[PDB]
Amino acid sequence: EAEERVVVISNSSSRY
Amino acid sequence: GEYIKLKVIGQDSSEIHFKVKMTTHLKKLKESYAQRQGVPMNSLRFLFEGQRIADNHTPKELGMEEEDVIEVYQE
Repeated sequence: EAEERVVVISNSSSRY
Repeated sequence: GEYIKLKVIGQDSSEIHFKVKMTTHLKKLKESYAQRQGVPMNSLRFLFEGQRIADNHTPKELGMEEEDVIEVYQE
């Protein structure tokens, strides 16, 4: 029995 | 707005649910699903009511609502 799976789908600091 | 929760049904009847906003591009869902299945995204086709879901389709464009189903098949 699989458990429920819910996935949520939600630059000057750069140095390279 | 609010997230709606979509159920993605695999060929083996497994389910992964995804929360997306009405303006989210569904490529993001497809990529996450393929990642979790351990297969290339381009090996799968995702259907809503039998119609192909494009990378840039949104739930709003497709008329999707809470608890709608997406089916995944091999490409």
